[PDB]
Amino acid sequence: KIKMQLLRTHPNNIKLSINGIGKDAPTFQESALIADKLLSVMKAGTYPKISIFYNDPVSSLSFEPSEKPIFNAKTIEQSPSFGKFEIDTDANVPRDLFEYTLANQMLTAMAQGYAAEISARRNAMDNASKNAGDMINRYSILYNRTRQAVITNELVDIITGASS
Amino acid sequence: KLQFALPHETLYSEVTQVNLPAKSGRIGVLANHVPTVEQLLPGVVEVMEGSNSKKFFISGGFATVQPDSQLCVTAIEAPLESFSENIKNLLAEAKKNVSSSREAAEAAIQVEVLENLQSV
Amino acid sequence: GDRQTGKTAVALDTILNQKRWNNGSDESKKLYCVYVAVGQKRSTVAQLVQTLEQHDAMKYSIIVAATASEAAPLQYLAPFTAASIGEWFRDNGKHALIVYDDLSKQAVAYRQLSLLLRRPPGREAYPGDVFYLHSRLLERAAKLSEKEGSGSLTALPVIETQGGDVSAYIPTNVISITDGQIFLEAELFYKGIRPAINVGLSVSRVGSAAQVKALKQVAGSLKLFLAQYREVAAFAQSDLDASTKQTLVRGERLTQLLKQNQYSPLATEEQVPLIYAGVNGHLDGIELSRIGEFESSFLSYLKSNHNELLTEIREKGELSKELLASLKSATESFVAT
Amino acid sequence: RIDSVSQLQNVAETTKVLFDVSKETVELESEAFELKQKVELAHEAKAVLDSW
Amino acid sequence: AKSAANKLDWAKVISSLRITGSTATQLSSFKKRNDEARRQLLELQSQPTEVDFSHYRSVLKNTSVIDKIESYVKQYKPVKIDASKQLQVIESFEKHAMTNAKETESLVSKELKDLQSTLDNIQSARPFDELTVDDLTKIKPEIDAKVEEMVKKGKWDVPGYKDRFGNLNVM
Repeated sequence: KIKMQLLRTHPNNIKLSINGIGKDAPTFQESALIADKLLSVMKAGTYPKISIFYNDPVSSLSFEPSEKPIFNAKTIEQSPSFGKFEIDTDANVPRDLFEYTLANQMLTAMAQGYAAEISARRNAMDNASKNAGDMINRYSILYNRTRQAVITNELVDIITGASS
Repeated sequence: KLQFALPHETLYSEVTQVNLPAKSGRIGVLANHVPTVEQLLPGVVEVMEGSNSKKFFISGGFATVQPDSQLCVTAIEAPLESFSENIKNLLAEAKKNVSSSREAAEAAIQVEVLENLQSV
Repeated sequence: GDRQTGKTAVALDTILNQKRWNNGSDESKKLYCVYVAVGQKRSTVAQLVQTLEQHDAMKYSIIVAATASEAAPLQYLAPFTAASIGEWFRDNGKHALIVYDDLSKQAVAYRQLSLLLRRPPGREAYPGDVFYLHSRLLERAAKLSEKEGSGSLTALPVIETQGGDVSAYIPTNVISITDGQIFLEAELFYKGIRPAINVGLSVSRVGSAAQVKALKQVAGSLKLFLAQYREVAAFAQSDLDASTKQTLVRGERLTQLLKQNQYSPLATEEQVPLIYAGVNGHLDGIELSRIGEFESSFLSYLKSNHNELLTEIREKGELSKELLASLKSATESFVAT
Repeated sequence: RIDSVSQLQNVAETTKVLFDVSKETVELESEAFELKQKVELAHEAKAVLDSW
Repeated sequence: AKSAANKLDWAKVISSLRITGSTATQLSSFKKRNDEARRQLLELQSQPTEVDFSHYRSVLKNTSVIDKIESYVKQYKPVKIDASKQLQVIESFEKHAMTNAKETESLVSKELKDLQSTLDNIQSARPFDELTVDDLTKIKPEIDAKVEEMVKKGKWDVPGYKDRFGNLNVM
C-alpha cells in the first residue's frame, strides 16, 4: 500500500521495495533479512543518512507518521563519547553496532507502525459502520415515503372504482 | 543495575553480578562497573541478583554498561535450561548439511550453538 | 408478536399457572379464564382443548369459538359477545381473564364485512372506525370500584405481527389504547429462546401495584442486569476488558435462567428464590449446562431443607430480613454443592 | 499440627451421627416403595375407569 | 423431619472441606438425598386411595365393573408387604462405624492434650545460648554415631553445614 502511493509520486526513487511482509505482525526474522538485503543490495552504509518512516501510534485513537534516523557506522565512529564506552580496535563496534541497530531500530519502527495500523483499522472500520448506519436511515426515509405514495394511489383507485 | 531486555520480553529491566560472554571472552559486571560497549557473543549467561542465580542462553547482542550503571543488555531472545538430546542429533544432521556451502556457515553457527548449550 | 410462534402457547401458560390460583378459595383469585378463538381452525382449537383437559383447566375455561370457516359477522361480534360473558363475572365481583386471539384477524373480518356493506376502506385498507371498535372492546377490561364490586375483567389481547411491523394501523391503535405491550422477539424464538421476548420492547404501565412486593425487591436488579447484558453484547462481538466479561457472564446465566419449556408454569414462591440466586450472581460459577439442573435441585433442596421458608415467603408476600437471611445461607449451601 | 488435630476431634463423634441418620432415612425410603404400589394401583384404576 | 438429616449433611460437606479422602462418600450422600426427595415427590404425587365410585360409578351405566375394580382394590388392599427388613444390616454398619469412630476420637483426644503438653515443654525448657554439646550427645547418641562414621568415611564436610552456616574460610 505504501509502495503504491510513493510509486506514483516518484517511481525512479523506488529502487528496492519489499512485499509479502504486511500480513504478519513484525518479527525479528523479517527485520533482520530486510536489513541484510538493505546492506547488501543498497550498500546503505555509504548513504549519508538513513531515515525510516513508520507510524508512531500517538494515542490508540490517533497515529502520527514519524521518522527517525538510523545512525550509521560513521556516526558511531565520530561520536565523541565512545571512550566512556571503552572498546578495542579488535571487534570493531561500529561495524557490528551499525548492523545490529539497523535491525533493532527497524524492528521497533515496524512494531510501532503495525500497532498504529491495526489500531487505526479498528477505529476506521467502526466509523465506517457508523457512516453506513446514517446511510441506512437516509434510504429508510425514502423507502417509507415511497411506500406511503403507493398506498395513496391505491386508495384513490378504490375510491375511483367505488364512485362508479 | 541490569536492564536485560528483548523485543519479546523484558527479563531484568540491584542485579548484583552478571556474567556475560562477549567477544572479549567473558566479562563480569558487578555494581559500579566501568561504562563499556561490548558486543555479546552468543552465550551462556548467568545473572545474579543477590545470591540467586538465573541462567540465560542468549542469542548474542550488545551489552553496554551505561555511566548511570545500567547494564543495557539487548538480545533477540534468551534462561536456556528448560529448552533442552535430539537437538544435538539434528545438529549433527546440520553438520552433514555443512557440506552444502552461506548454508555451511549457518550450519556451523548451529554446531557452535550446540556445543555452547551442551556444556550446561 | 410474530405469527403462531406459539403465540397461543405464551398465553396458555398463564392459564395453567392460574389453575393453581383458581383452586384457591379466594374468589378474586378465581379467574375464570376465557380464550376467544377468533378465526382459528377447529384443529388448532382441538389441540388447545385437549391441552386444557390434560392440565384439568377445563372446569373454569370458556372457549368462545369463531372458527376459521365460520362467518365473518360471527368473527366480528365474537370478542364483543365474549366480553358480555366477562361482564357477568366482573360485575359479580369475580375476576377473570379474557384472551382475545387474534384481533388482527378480527380486523380482517370487519374489513370483509365493511367492504361487503360497501362501507369505505380507510388507512391500510382497514375501516377507519376499526379504532372505535377496538377501543370499545378494550374498555370492558376494568378493575371496578368497590361500590361497584371489587371484581374485574383482565384482558390480554394477542396481536399477530406481520414481520414485526407494529407501525401497522391495527397495531398502532391498540398500543395506544392498552397499557403495556409485550413484544415477543422472533429472532430470539428462531434462536430457540422459548419464551421469546425482548423486554426492551416489552413494557407494562400497570407497574408494581401489579407486582408482588417480595418479587419487586429482588427484580429491580434483574431488569438492570439484563439491560447491561444487552448493551454489552456488542463488546463481545472483540478482545475487551474484564469488566465487560463480568457483565456478560452474569447476563448469560440470567438469560439462560429465564428460559422455560412451554406448558410448565411456576409458583411465585419458587420464582423468587431462583431470581434471588441470579441477582446475587451465585449462578455465575454454575456452568451453563448445569444451570438447568441447578434450578430444580435448588427447589427440591428448598423443600427438603425448609419448605417452611417457601410457605413463609408465600404468606408474608414480602421478603423479610429474616427470610433474606435464611435464604442467603441456604442459597450458598445449595450453590456450594 | 494442633489445628489439624482439633478438626479431627470434633469430626470423629459427629460423623457417626450422620452415618446413622443417612442409612436410617434410606430405610424409611424403602417403605415408600409400598406407598408406590398403592399410588400405582389407583392411577391404573382411574385409567380403566375413564375408558368405560 | 428431613431438615435434621440435612443439617448434619451440609455440616459434613463443610467438614469434608477440611478433610477429603472421599471418593464415593459424597455420592452415597447424594444417593440418600436422591431417594429422600424421590419419596417426597412420590408422597406428594400420591393418587386418591380408592376408586371414586361415588361419582364415577353413578356416572357409569356400565356398572358393576366399577364395583369389580372397587372389590379388586379392596382385594388387593395388601398392595405389597413391609419393606422394613433392615435391622440386621443397619446394625452391622453401625457397629463397624461406631468402632472406627471411637478409635479415631480416642486417638485424637490423646494427641490433642499431648500437643498442649509438647507446646508447654518447648516453652518451659529451651536453652538459648549455653548448652553443652555433650548435652546434645546425651539427647542423641545419633550425634556420636554420625561423627564416628563420618570420620571413618573421610568426609569432614557435613552436607548442609555450608548452606546455613555459610563458609568462613581464609579462601
